[PDB]
Amino acid sequence: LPKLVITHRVHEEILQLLAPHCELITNQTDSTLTREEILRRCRDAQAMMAFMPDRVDADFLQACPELRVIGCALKGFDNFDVDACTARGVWLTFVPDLLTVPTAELAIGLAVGLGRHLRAADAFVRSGQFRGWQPRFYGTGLDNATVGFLGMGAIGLAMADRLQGWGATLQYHARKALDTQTEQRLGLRQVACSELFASSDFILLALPLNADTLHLVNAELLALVRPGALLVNPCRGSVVDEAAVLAALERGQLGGYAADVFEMEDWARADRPQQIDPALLAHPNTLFTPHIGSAVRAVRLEIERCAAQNILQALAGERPINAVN
Amino acid sequence: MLPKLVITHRVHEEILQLLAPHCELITNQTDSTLTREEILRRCRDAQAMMAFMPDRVDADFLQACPELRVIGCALKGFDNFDVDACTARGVWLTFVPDLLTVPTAELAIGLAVGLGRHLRAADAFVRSGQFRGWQPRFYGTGLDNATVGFLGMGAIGLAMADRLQGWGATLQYHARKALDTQTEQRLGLRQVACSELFASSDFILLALPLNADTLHLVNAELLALVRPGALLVNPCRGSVVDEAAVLAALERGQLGGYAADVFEMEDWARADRPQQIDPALLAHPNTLFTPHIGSAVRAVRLEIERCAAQNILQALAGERPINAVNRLPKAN
Ligand SMILES: NC(=O)c1ccc[n+]([C@@H]2O[C@H](COP(=O)([O-])OP(=O)(O)OC[C@H]3O[C@@H](n4cnc5c(N)ncnc54)[C@H](O)[C@@H]3O)[C@@H](O)[C@H]2O)c1
Ligand SMILES: NC(=O)c1ccc[n+]([C@@H]2O[C@H](COP(=O)([O-])OP(=O)(O)OC[C@H]3O[C@@H](n4cnc5c(N)ncnc54)[C@H](O)[C@@H]3O)[C@@H](O)[C@H]2O)c1
Repeated sequence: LPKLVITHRVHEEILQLLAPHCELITNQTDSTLTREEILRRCRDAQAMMAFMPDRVDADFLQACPELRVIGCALKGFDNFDVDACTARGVWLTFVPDLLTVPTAELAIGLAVGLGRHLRAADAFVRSGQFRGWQPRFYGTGLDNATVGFLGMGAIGLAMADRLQGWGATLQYHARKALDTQTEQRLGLRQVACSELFASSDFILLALPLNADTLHLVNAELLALVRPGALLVNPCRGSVVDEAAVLAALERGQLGGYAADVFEMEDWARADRPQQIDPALLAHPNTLFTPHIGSAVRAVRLEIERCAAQNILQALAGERPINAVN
Repeated sequence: MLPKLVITHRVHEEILQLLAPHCELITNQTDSTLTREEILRRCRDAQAMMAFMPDRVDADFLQACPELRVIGCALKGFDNFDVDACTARGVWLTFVPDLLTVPTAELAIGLAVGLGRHLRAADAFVRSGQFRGWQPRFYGTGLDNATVGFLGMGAIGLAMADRLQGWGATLQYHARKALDTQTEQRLGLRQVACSELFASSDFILLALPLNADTLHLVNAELLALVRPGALLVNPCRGSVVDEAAVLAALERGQLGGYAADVFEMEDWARADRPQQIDPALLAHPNTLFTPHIGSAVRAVRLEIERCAAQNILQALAGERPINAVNRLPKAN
């Protein structure tokens, strides 16, 4: 039986699916294992199921000469040397875009949770202090607010779709303009970047991490915001300068920051932060999630099934449906 | 001689200015709620009252305030105000029919997402300093492809259905009256029986007033019907659900979760009301709570106060208040 290494915990159904066809070396824990431990497991493996924290470069592959396929439970290229894969005759597969929708859902949850002070609200009830309706605990809603999107691709559109009927005025800035018919359907108006930060009550980020988008949301752009403005980051940590965000919060100019992603997980950068600043983590005007954008059971199960089906295709000798090479 | 107006809770300065020409104001410009005893004392010789969520007006209250012409409520659900007793005393009762709807609807949906996505525990984890990167954790329930069931389909029910239009869910509802076909078609709403709603829904969103028919409607029997993992969200009134039965359903792991902006302990018109939220519910991990902040948006509260102020002025000027709940004799 061909050997398969699964680097992270999967649903038992996935183990049940693969076991008849593969000898399984599994990691049914919550932990990410060391690169050394992964290399050890994969040395004589014919297949790998890889997840977001996995990094595949030329060196990794050379140390796994029997590898025929890496089935990824993901969609991004950044961690995987596609050209080195083909060069060593290894199939690299990704999943179709099942991640955008749950992320967009979470982003809007984060906007409402941040605007309505949900962390502090829930803490107040849980503590036993609630004795009835009180005239305070004020927040900001979406109705009549201006929502600005920085970027307008897959998640930008998914979020704009889900804000239809919320009574907001939608605006965006993107490197590529939307076609006129989409703009009119969604009620989106294109604005300049400086204008987006100057005039938005909510700023929802919807852009990728590039050399040119690194720290795009910096002290200069944040200095433009309306006092009390809310910033939501479901994209990548490093499109934002987290130091500058924290300073804008402590100044009281930025009203809140919600994030699913953090500068510290963007490993390619030499002087990336090693953690999230404890003072950011302690700030009251925040709401955080541990990169759970696609953390919907049905979605995660389907992603894993896709990866698993792609691995079985490659092992049976055929070209996998979601082969990227 | 200006009519005396008792205002039980703090109001914006701009509302105090609109009323001051026509009324002597007996105010409570603190953050606190006064006792029953204190409110009765201030209203003894009052012509008007602006009441808020903590207020309760029964026959006994009105008997001790015989000069009252109007009670203007800054709320929509007037379950704690005895309408018939007001009418018997020739007192107008007014409410606010629409202004609370939208921020409450926004909140209800934010609660649904927060509850389904394990936001409380997820945030706590990041704040602990222990985040290292993606983990196969916090897998939850999203709206895409879910069955969303509404119990009640009035202003808040409709505002929520509106806000879910691009979310890829299957929307169904139970109400006392069906929506017309055209509205159902436009919003993708399918009418179902109550037990059907409870048996089939991934999310159950309550949008019902508190009355004798809805009192403990969401009871043990209905909760025994839910698909294991089902999420229940209550933005309306605490006592529409039996909190004891809800906790029990969470503890056996059948109900996947309960989110609530409102609590049984607030429903004063009940003789047997719980005096607190059960510490075991408050401590349960599969929850998400907010302290009756449905309409707590400054710009909205100002308009709510204004509506109530305007109704009170209309009554005091001798006309029929536009948002009167009851009807008094008027010269034709
Ligand atoms: N948190 C999560 O779980 C999660 C889930 C899905 C995607 N994401 C992340 O979200 C990001 C965006 O994803 P997507 O699929 O929408 O990307 P996309 O490529 O579909 O769209 C990107 C958009 O950003 C715009 N853009 C690029 N550079 C810009 C710039 N300098 N200024 C303004 N706009 C610019 C583009 O024109 C485009 O409109 C990705 O980096 C992805 O990794 C995160
Ligand atoms: N959390 C908050 O701050 C907040 C804000 C506004 C309203 N509320 C509460 O929410 C309630 C609903 O508000 P609304 O504006 O939608 O009220 P509404 O009167 O506009 O609509 C209530 C709906 O429930 C239906 N209904 C009544 N009894 C029913 C039953 N037994 N079975 C099925 N359906 C029934 C009615 O047919 C009506 O469609 C209010 O009465 C109030 O108690 C809370």
